[PDB]
Amino acid sequence: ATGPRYKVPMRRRREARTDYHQRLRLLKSGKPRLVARKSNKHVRAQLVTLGPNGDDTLASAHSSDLAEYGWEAPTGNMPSAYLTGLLAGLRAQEAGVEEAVLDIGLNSPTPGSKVFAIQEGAIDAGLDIPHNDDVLADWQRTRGAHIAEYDEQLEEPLYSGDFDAADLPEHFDELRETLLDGDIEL
Amino acid sequence: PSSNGPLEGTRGKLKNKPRDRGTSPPQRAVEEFDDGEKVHLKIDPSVPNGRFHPRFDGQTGTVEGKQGDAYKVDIVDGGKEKTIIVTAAHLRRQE
Amino acid sequence: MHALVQLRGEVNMHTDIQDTLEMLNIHHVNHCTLVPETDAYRGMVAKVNDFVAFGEPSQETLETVLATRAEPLEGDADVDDEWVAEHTDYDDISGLAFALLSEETTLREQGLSPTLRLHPPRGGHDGVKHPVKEGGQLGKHDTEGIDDLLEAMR
Amino acid sequence: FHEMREPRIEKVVVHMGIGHANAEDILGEITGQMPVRTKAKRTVGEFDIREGDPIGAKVTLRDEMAEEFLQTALPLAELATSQFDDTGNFSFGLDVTVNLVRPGYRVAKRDKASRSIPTKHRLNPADAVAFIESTYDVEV
Amino acid sequence: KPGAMYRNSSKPAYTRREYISGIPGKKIAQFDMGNNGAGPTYPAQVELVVEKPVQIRHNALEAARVAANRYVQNSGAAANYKFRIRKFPFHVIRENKDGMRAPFGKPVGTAARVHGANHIFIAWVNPDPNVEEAWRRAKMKVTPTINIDSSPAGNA
RNA sequence: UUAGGCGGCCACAGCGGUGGGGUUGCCUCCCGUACCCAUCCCGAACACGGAAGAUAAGCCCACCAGCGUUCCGGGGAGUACUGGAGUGCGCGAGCCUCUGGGAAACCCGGUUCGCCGCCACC
RNA sequence: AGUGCAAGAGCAAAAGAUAGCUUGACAGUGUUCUUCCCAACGAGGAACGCUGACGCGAAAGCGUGGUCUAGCGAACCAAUU
RNA sequence: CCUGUCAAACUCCAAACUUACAGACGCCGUUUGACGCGGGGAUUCCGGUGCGCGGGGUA
Ligand SMILES: [Cl-]
Ligand SMILES: [Cl-]
Ligand SMILES: [Mg+2]
Ligand SMILES: [Mg+2]
Ligand SMILES: [Mg+2]
Ligand SMILES: [Mg+2]
Ligand SMILES: [Mg+2]
Ligand SMILES: [Mg+2]
Ligand SMILES: [Mg+2]
Ligand SMILES: [Mg+2]
Ligand SMILES: [Mg+2]
Ligand code: NA
Ligand code: NA
Ligand code: NA
Ligand code: NA
Ligand code: NA
Ligand code: NA
Repeated sequence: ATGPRYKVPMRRRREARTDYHQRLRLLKSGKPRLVARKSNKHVRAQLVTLGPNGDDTLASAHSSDLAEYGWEAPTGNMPSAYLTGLLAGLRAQEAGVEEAVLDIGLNSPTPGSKVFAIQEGAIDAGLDIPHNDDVLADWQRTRGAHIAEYDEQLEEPLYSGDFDAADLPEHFDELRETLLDGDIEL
Repeated sequence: PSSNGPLEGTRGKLKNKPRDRGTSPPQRAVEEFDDGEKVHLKIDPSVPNGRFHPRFDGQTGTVEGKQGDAYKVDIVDGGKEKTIIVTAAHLRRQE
Repeated sequence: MHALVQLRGEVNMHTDIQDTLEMLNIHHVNHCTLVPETDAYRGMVAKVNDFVAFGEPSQETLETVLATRAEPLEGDADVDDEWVAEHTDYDDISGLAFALLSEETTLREQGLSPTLRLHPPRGGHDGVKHPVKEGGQLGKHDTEGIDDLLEAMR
Repeated sequence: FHEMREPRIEKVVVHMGIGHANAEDILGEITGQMPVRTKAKRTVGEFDIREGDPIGAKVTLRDEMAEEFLQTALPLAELATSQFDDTGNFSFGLDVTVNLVRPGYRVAKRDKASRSIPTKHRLNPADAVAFIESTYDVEV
Repeated sequence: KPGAMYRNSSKPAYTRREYISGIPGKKIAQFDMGNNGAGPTYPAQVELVVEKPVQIRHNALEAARVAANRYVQNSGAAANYKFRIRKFPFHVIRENKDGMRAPFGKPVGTAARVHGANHIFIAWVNPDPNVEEAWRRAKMKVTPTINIDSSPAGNA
C-alpha cells in the first residue's frame, strides 16, 4: 500500500477469516477437517479435504435444512448445533468418510460450546474424531434443557410465536431419533 | 571465508524479498510426494524447520522414502551421492 | 545445411570448444563437415565461430567437393557417381548432394565418413585473425563466399 | 438511515494516575464496581523504575453504570470544545473519559471478520457535542 | 604527493564511512558560486567536460575551482553569473606509510571519480563568456584533458 | 454465490473514494443475561439465549486510477554491461571491430479497484 | 519494537508481550548432513526419526534447551552412576 | 517545492553468466566393455607465464 517494500497479508488474514498458524497445525493430521462454524441465526458443519486448487467439501449440514426433517424450533442454539453435526456426520459416513479433526476456526474452545456440540454430534454419527469428553456439554444442555428452564422463569414466552410456550427438549429427541435410521439425503 | 559455519555466505539465499516477508502459506508445507518424484530444493526463508545445508540450495533430487514427516531426498554433490532430510516446506515438484 | 571448415588449430583453444568441433566430427585443420541448420547445431557452430569457416554451399560446389573429397566409412574407395549409385539411395553424386542440402539425409546415413578432409586453400585464404566482414576468413560466409573457399580447397 | 447512525456512550473510564493504591476505594464507590491496577512501563527517575508495579487504577463503566455515573460527573465539569476528540470523545477532571461512537462498532471489536470503522461512519467532534449537549447541559 | 598515486580508478569503491574513520576534511570551499540566489535563467551555459575517467583529489578540485572562480572576477565579486562544481569527493584514499607486511594503508584523503564525458563544472553567463577562460585555467589543474562545451548558446 | 461457509494464488487482490442492496428466505449490525462460558474491572470481548428494529457500519453488487502494485506498447536503447575471437587503436588508463546475449532509471500511452477451486443456496 | 551477546538472517491472531501451568535442558537407540564442497579424516555440532516416560492443549499438535549460524577437548589415570 | 552528488561490508530493480535435474541432437560404449565396483603400484603437496576477473600495494 505504502510502497514497493510494503507487505500485504494474505487475503484470508486481511478478511480476518483464517488463522493460518492454526490451519497448518490442523492439516498436519492429514485427516479431513470437521469445519464447525456459527452465525447469529444458524450453525454449519462441513467435512473438508485438501485440494489442488483449494479445499474440497465432501459432506456438509446447515442448521436451516434441519427443518427439512421436522425441526420447528430456532436454529441458533445448542440442540440445533448438535443435530447439524450429527446430520453432517451421517452424510459424511455415506460419502465414505471415517475420521476428522475439529476445526473451530476463529471461535473459542469454551467448554460446552456449540462447536463442541457440533463435534459431539458428528462423533455420534459414526465419525472418529480426536476429542475430550469433559469439555463437552452434559447432554441435558445439549437437549435444550437450559432453555426450557429459562422459559420456566416465563411471564412472557421466550419464543415470539414460534412453536410452544414452554419449549421442547423432547422435540430434540424426536429429531435425533429420526436421523438415526433411513430417511433421504443420509 | 573468514569463518566456516553453515550460514557462511548465506545472506542472500536465506533472505526474503521484502514482499515475500512473513509466514508462508501452509499448502506447500503439507504437499505430499511419492518415491521417485523429482523435487527442487530451496529453503524458505520464512520456515525455520525442515531445512538442509544451504550448500544444497538449487539441487534437484529424487524423493526416496521419508523419515517422520520429513522426506529423504537423494542428490549428487559434485560426484558424491548424498541423502538429504527435508520437509515439504522446502521442496517443489519438478516440471 | 552449412559447410564447416576448421581453419584454426587446437593449441590454445578452449577445451569445451575443441570438444564441440570433435562432436561435429572435425579433428584436424582443414577438415570439413556438413551440418543441418537446427537450434541444437546452431548453438554449436556459434560456439566454434572463431576457429572455423561456415556457410551454405551451392549445389555445384558441394558436388565438386563430394566427388573430390568424400570417403566411405572405411577404406580408400573413391566416391564417384557409380560408388554413390551402387552404395547409396541416390543414383549419383548430384542426387546425394541435393539430399544433403535439403537435409534429408547425412554422410553417415549413406555409409560415408562424416568428414571431408579438404586440401590447403590454393592461393591461400583471407587470414585467421579476422572475420569475413573484416577481410579475414573466419565466421559465416556467403554462399559465394563459402564456395570460393571450398573450391580452393577442392 | 438514522437510529443506527445516532451516537451512544460506550464505556467511561475513570482512572487515578497516582505514582505508586488506597485510592481504589473511592473509585469503587464513585462508580460502583471494582477498580483495576495500573502497572507502568519503563524505568524512570521519579523513583519509578519498577516495570510491573501498581501506580494507579481505572474503571471501565458500560451501559447504565456509565450513565448513572455521568449523571453527576458531567455536572462537576464545565469545559467543552477543543477539549474534544477528533473521534468525538472527551476527557475531563482524577480523570473521567467518555468514549462515544455509533451502533455498528462491534464490527471493529469482534474476533471474526473484524474491520476498522469507515471514516464516514466515524463520529465527528461536532456530531458528538450535539448528542451530549442534548443531554443535560451546554457545550463550550 | 603526486596525482600519479591516485588518479586511476583501479581500486574498489571505498566510501562507507560506517567502516572508515579518520577521513580528512575536504578542502573544497563551495560548490555553488556567483549569484546562487538566482536560478539558471541565463542565455548561455558553458560546461567543463572531463575526457577520461579519472579520480580527482579534493586537492585538485579546490585548486581547479579557485583558479576558475577567482578569475571569474573579470565580472566582479557580485557579478551576474553562477558557477557549479557538480562532483563531490566520496572515494576515500589510503597510503601505506613494516614494508609490505600489513600494508592496508591509512586514510590520507578523498577524491572524486569522474567518468569521461561528464561535466565537472557548469557556468551560467549572459553573452559574456569570460567563463571560457576561467576554464582554460581550471582544466589546467586537473589530471585529464578536457573539453570546454557550450550548450544553450547559438549566439556565435 | 438477491448478501453464505472452507480455501488456492498471496497487492492484478493494497490505500483512498462514489453509487446501489434486503416485503417470507441468508449475513450482519441489533436485543438481551437464567443457564455452559467469560472480563487481573466492565455480557466491551469471549460465551450463551433470542428477533423489537435497521440496511447506517460490515458484507455482497456496480464503478472511479489520485497513491501503491502487475503486465504491455512506444521512446530511452540494441544504449549500460557482457560469454567467445582479433599481429584492430592507444604512452597508458583504456578503447574498437566481429560473434552470441542484453539491462536499469525515467517519460508518454494502455492494463490493474482481483482471478480461480470445492460445498451449500429461489 | 522486541526476541541474553558479533554480524547477517527469521518472526505479528508470532518466534515478540502479559498471565498461568510445567520441567522435553528426559532415558535409550538410530537415520542423515556437517565438521572435511567436490573427496578420505576424529571430537564436536545440527537436522530428522524410532522406543520408553512425561508436560501442556478441546484437539490437530507442540516440547530431542534458548528463532538460526560461535560458547569447545583424545588415549592413559582418578572419582562418580 | 526546487536544486548538486555517492556505496566492497546499500538495494525498488537487474543482466551476460555459472549451476541442479530432465528430454532432444550430437559424440561415445555394448569382440576397443563404456558408466561403475574391488584391489596392487606410484609420483606429487617449492611451481611458473599469458589472458579474463580480481584483493593488497606509489609501483
Ligand atoms: Cl464460526
Ligand atoms: Cl542437508
Ligand atoms: Mg553476495
Ligand atoms: Mg577411412
Ligand atoms: Mg604458393
Ligand atoms: Mg595470412
Ligand atoms: Mg448502504
Ligand atoms: Mg530450536
Ligand atoms: Mg597424559
Ligand atoms: Mg569425577
Ligand atoms: Mg560464480
Ligand atoms: Na514467507
Ligand atoms: Na614488523
Ligand atoms: Na589536464
Ligand atoms: Na496484579
Ligand atoms: Na449495510
Ligand atoms: Na560426528
